[PDB]
Amino acid sequence: VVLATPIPEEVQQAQTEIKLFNKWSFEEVEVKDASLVDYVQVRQPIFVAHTAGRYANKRFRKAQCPIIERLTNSLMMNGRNNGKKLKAVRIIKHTLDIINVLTDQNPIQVVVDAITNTGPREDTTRVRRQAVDVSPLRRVNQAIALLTIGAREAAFRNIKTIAETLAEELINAAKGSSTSYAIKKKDELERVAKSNR
Amino acid sequence: PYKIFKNTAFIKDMFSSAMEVARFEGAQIKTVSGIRGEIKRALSKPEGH
Amino acid sequence: REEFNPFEAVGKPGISKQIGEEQRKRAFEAR
Amino acid sequence: RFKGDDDIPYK
Amino acid sequence: FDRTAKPVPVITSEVTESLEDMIRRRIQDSNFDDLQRR
Amino acid sequence: QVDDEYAATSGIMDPRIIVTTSRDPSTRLSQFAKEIKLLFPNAVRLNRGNYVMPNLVDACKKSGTTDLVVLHEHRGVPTSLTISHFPHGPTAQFSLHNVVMRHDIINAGNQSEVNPHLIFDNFTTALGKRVVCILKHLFNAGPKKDSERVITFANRGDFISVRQHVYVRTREGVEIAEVGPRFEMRLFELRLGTLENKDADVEWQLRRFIRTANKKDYL
Amino acid sequence: GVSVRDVAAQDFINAYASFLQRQGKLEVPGYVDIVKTSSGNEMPPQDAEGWFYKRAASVARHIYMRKQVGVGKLNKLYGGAKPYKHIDASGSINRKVLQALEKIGIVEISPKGGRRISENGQRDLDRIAAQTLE
Amino acid sequence: IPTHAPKYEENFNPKMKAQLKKERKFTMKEIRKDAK
Amino acid sequence: AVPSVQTFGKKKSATAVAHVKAGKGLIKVNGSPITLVEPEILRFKVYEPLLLVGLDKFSNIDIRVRVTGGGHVSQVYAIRQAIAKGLVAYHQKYVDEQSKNELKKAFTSYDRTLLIADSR
Amino acid sequence: THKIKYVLLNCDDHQGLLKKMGRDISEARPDITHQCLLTLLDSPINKAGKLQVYIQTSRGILIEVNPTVRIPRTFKRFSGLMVQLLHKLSIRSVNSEEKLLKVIKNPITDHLPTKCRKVTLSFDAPVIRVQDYIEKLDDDESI
Amino acid sequence: PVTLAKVIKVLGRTGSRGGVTQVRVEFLEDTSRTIVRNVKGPVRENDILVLMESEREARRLR
Amino acid sequence: AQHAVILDQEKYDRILKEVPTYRYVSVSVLVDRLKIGGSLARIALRHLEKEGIIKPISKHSKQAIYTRA
Amino acid sequence: GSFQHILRLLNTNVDGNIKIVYALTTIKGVGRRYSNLVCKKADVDLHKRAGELTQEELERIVQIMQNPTHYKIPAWFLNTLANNVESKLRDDLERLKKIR
RNA sequence: GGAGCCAGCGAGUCUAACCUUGGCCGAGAGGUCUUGGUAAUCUUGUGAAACUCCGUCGUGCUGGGGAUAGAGCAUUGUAAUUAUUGCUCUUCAACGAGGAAUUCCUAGUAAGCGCAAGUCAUCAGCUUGCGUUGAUUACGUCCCUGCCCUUUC
Ligand SMILES: [Mg+2]
Ligand SMILES: [Mg+2]
Ligand SMILES: [Mg+2]
Ligand SMILES: [Mg+2]
Repeated sequence: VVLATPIPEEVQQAQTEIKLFNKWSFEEVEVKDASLVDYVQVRQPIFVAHTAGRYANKRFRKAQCPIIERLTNSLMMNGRNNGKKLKAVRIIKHTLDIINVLTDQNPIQVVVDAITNTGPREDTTRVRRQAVDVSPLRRVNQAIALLTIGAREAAFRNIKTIAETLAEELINAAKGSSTSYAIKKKDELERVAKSNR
Repeated sequence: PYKIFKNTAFIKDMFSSAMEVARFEGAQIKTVSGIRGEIKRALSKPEGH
Repeated sequence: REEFNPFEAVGKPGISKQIGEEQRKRAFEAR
Repeated sequence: RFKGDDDIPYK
Repeated sequence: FDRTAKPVPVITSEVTESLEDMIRRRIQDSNFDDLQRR
Repeated sequence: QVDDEYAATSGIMDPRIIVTTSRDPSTRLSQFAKEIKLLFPNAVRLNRGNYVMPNLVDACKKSGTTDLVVLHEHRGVPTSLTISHFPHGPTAQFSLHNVVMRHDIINAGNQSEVNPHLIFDNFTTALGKRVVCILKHLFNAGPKKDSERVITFANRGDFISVRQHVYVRTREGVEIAEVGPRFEMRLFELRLGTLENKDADVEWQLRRFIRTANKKDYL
Repeated sequence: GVSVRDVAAQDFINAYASFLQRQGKLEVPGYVDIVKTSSGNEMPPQDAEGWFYKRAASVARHIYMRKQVGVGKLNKLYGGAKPYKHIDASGSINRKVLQALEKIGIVEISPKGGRRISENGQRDLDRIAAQTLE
Repeated sequence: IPTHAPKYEENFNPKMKAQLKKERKFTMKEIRKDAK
Repeated sequence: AVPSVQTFGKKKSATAVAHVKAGKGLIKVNGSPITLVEPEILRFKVYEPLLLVGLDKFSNIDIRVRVTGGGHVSQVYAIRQAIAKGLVAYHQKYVDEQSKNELKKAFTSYDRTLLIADSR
Repeated sequence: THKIKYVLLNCDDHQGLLKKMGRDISEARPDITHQCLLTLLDSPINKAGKLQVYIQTSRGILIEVNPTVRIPRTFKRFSGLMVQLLHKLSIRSVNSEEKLLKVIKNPITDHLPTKCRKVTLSFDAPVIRVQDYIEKLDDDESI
Repeated sequence: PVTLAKVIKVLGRTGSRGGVTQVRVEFLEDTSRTIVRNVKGPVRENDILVLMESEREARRLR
Repeated sequence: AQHAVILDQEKYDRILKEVPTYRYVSVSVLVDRLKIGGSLARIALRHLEKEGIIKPISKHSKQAIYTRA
Repeated sequence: GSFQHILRLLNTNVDGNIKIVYALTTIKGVGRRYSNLVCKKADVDLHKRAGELTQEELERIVQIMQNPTHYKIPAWFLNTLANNVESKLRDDLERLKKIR
């Protein structure tokens, strides 16, 4: 394609198909756990996370929001970062690149796998304490929160930047290894619920 | 006066310290021109303003 | 009457003005 | 170096 | 030195006593000046 | 007699009120808004972050609201209270003195939110009657005869003392317990229009530099 | 039809500053090493050798964008926060930059005020844009 | 293990210029109440 | 005269005026090529209609966008919305209506904010 | 602590003041805490770096005791330290490198090790041999 | 192993504690078998939950 | 912590030998594993890139990512 | 030669590992900007650490800070009552008490 | 440290000296010579900030922190070596996320960021307005607490 205003080749390669940051495909990503299928949304591809959509209007409008945008929103936190979504999307871009580097698997699949794995399946409520089941929406929300907070606390006072620590945390959550903070908290919660079962 | 904002203004040489201002807040004052006013509040810095 | 008047449940310190104005009120009477 | 029953300094 | 504006009134115990005497005295005969449905 | 602006709906349509604050309110002002909501039975507190006066009034007028209450502060000390009546005013501004919040009381308890009885006293002048009419119509009409809650506005030298009391009818007397807050509100400006319209005609304003201001009465 | 506006800002500025430094005809004041460029700045430029050339390139490019620009507006544009209340930049540096640029003939004194991009400077900036584009 | 002595005051007080400033605040407040 | 259409896109205080005329696929924003938009990370947000609808429809037109007001993100949104609405208007005026319907279907399926303004 | 200056309340030194407070003065003896801290701190295991001391004040205040600390053995300067600790919330070393005594947020569990065995001293409970008990407990865990 | 159960009815007026909802779920493995469970998060019908235990019967949690 | 501030010969050899092995290469990785200063890591990463030992994936001023060639 | 982990300049110990500017800032009377100007006049590369310095560089910096004017350091760049007030306050307090 | 770089609400000089573009001088602050504007017209696109890109630094109470203090260069009066508001350098403290407890908060909302006016109440690094970036979670329940409504039972 030739235009009076020159356009890069990658732009027509994206014209062929929509890819996140023009580098990742949404075609092959699948949620393995059936229960989480209709709360982790990856079917609609997006070039960039930033959407400025309305998802707080209705109770379950959040489910339709793309998972990557939810992760970016959860990344920007703690006051000193509030209002800075551009940095959040930049850090997520770097994190996806790091994920692809460490493991050749598609990074979006890694994110989905980490979210699925770290979701708490059973928790406790006060009555003493008694064990109760968790709605999948709460599973997704708690998974995102735990992943993000673990990644943040890892690099709070360390040379590691947010991109590398977040990538490592997602990796370890995806593999299911206990190294990931979120997996530790999930296992602790399930154990506590089992005790009060 | 030395600093003026429409009705509001800052005055100097009435008082040597803000302590003197404190005793005279709400005091009725006027210009030679006859414009009336009030001592609103002592400025912390400088003393007397 | 007094018990159910926390402003004069009990009020937090420094909320009232009575002890100040009253004490000076006696002084103004003396002058 | 404090040792045994030696007490912390008194000023 | 002259004052320009009325001073802020102070809530002394006597003022509260007078006002509450008024409130009680009003409620004794049920003298309420309240809005009535048309 | 009821004012022309309120005469059409006087006693017909229950007032709808929105209580709000200035941009970036302090915690105390946010607290102070809360009891003002609790003060008026039909009030709703609205967070004003970045809202615009043309936008706020236009949205409120669309929703069918009756009155809008906005609060100003100075270092967490409530300072002013402005009441604007829709759809075309009037707008009354007040200054709050010696404000005493219920948060200042330990173990205070919860309020009762029945339609309260209203007490207006020492309002004699024509301007005073206007103030009564404006304040009178914030509340719901036809309070129950056994309604246990009474709100009093006492005019003392142009300073309207505001208190909130709950009573009980005993065999030999009635005993009232104030619930708070305590604050004195003085009218200092009144416009024939919404608070947004800065150009609305001023029905009345407080002259403070006139020589008789120190001894002058208005209400 | 290459123009300055067809090239990325950072690329054009860096390349054009390099071109000035190689050219060696740009007068640089003797105090460049001892100035902070602004009151808000805490310490002076790190790139002592070439920062003046880079500022010259930036000023030239803005003058290309905007037909007439003066010292005060350059001061505001190159100013930053020191509460912090957006202190303006140093006027002496901007004035010396303008004087040096009009010495080169890149810019020149504007009627109606300010400086206009000189036609010689016009073709020059288009040229450096051209080499950058490859 | 290392041993370090604790640092503390024999009598705890919760320089003179600050003490001067504190009195100014007290005197200012008292003067304010009298004037009103 | 040369066929041309004009559209206005808006978000917050940012307002973008887009002129779309017959041409040779020349797209410019604030007088600059679309490829130099900043911030770079949101550049693809500007590219959205271009890559969604395909560059072939653009090769026969020139597009000029002027943006004022608001912040960078709001300006980006104004640009993308103005581009989309200008293309729809041009295909309405000087092209058959089936193409207009397909364009509108594509844009609405992807993101409705491209066409309908979102006033907060 | 209570202002008279702030002084640690004592069973013998102060009797009228605690009566005004309405607290039973029998349970107003910080020397028992003093004596324990002395023996715990002076025990060889503390010198070996295998012991940390936690203090749950009757009011609910939880205090961190760094093993490196050296509390005074005189009861008066013992009290002078804790009035400083209770009000300042922490104590700094003479060399100013580490906070020996620090107040910490309740509950105790979050500060305790992930794998730990918990026991109390109970006169009514069965009598055991400490040496055998610790031996039969695992190694990675803590007591 | 964890079972999967789809919500078929969101029960109301259960006296359940705030933040917990008593629901009826049908096991995916056997549609006929139905069990009452208690959920901690926002829950709606046609949603699938993971049951760690398929034997316990839900009881009001005050 | 005492991070090496100067590139001495055995560290220079250590960088060249090991950095091909790491799948993921960045400033933090060099600091953590080789115990070298951050500034040297940035210089080394620019250095290693010129010989082609490491290939760039993305270049951002604050964060740089690299892989074995 | 061997990197100098520690150095003695102007009767002050400076760590080798720190940069020249931020190592010399430790010297009393020497700030970040003053050290930077001294380094520039000394023609010493700022990117170098303190230990990489040669002896001629060190003595050049020495003669720099001891002789700033001689090397064209800018002049603008280079470097009871309370008791009476207390007594007046006491007198005022006493008078106010006398009124009160 | 450089480079990129975008708002809105407003204010502004007659028998005066207000907003001030542009030119020159000054490291800066500021000075100086002119100029447009009684104002949708000139200051002003108020080229605001935060924010983005490229670089230095690098887990070290460190290039974080700027309290306290010293020395100078200027403005304002006024005639004192008096203060006043700015800039330059040096000095470089506590502070390593904060107990018991406690307050508020549901969408352009919490939160971050600056610009403007001090227009009879209040406000002077405080009030109000304006604009920029912009979230997590809930949006279900009377189980606990509290407040109501109905039984013209
Ligand atoms: Mg806020
Ligand atoms: Mg405010
Ligand atoms: Mg602010
Ligand atoms: Mg609700």
